[PDB]
Amino acid sequence: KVYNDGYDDDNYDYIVKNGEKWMDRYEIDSLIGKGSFGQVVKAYDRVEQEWVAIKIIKNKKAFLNQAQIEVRLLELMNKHDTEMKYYIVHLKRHFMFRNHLCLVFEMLSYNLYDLLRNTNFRGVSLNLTRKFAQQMCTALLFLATPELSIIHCDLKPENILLCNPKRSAIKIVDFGSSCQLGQRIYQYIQSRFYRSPEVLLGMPYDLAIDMWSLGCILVEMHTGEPLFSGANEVDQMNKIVEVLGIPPAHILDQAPKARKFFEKLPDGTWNLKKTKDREYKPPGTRKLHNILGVETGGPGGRRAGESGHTVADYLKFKDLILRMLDYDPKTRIQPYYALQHSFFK
Ligand SMILES: CCN1CCN(Cc2ccc(Nc3ncc(F)c(-c4cc(F)c5nc(C)n(C(C)C)c5c4)n3)nc2)CC1
Repeated sequence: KVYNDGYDDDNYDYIVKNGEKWMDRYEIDSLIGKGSFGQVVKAYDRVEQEWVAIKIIKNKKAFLNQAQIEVRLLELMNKHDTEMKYYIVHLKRHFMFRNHLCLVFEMLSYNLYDLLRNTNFRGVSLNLTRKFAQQMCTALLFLATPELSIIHCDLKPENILLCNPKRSAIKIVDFGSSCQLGQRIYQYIQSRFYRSPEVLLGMPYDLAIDMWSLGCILVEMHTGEPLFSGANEVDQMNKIVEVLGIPPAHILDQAPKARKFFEKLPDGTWNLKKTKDREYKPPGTRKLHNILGVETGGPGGRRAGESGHTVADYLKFKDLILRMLDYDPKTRIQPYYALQHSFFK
């Protein structure tokens, strides 16, 4: 039995062959990534003499349709970013090849997990975190351009790639999960560790959900470890609550899924639910002040007396993160204002 004249496996994926040449132009090197959508391969573009990443979408209508939306968002961004100055990997071109949609990007070689793994998950410096944070806030600034109003919806270390000159810069990839404000209203979205309270609570959401993800990611960049590593949605919300306390009553009163996590008392206040069975630190007592080590030399005490890691520096970082982790999406800090924060001065 053959699929797509022998080009596909039994799962609608193009059968990648190291060394194959596509259209006398792309010399396929190796598989670099894979997922439900298809595959990403490393290839050498002989015409432009440069390494590229090619995202090969499955020969399957559902994934083709998803990726056609992705292409339209990338092309929209290209129309607003002729200088490629916003830390988003640029779509160079797209084409159909043997019944697969192919998106071609400049080739980057590492993600943020790779960088953290090289620190043995001890985290990078506050100085490097500051540079990456400014770059990510600049990307979010661009996405909130009114005509764009793009919600990435899947910010996580795997979708943040490193630029080849090392410690210079990161760039965002994977807009296959993204939508525009008021175009898709899917409810179980974001990667769980980076999932905002509004999404957990089943409430309406906007571009502020990406700023929540970014706050979580920035803490993880500096500490080496995920801030909120929930094994399921209840564990996820409970780990958020350990750090930030019970969400405001005016939010829980409007939340479809409030009762998945909390119970309203006759007093009108909200508490965590309890179970006949896990055990959590009391609400708000796992202080970000101590996660970051503001007064104790940073994470693990490893930054004691290091330039750019003074108590004053840590207090500005802590303040920015808490502004990104505001429970209220209407008052959570927005990209332009984050970029004006004293942490970046
Ligand atoms: C077990 C981990 N293995 C080995 C380590 N490896 C890290 C890694 C990841 C990516 C690259 N290279 C690269 N360069 C430019 C690009 F634009 C994309 C790109 C574009 C897209 F549109 C994507 N859409 C999705 C879903 N992905 C995912 C693959 C992130 C996209 C990636 N990728 N190099 C290394 C991961 C796999």
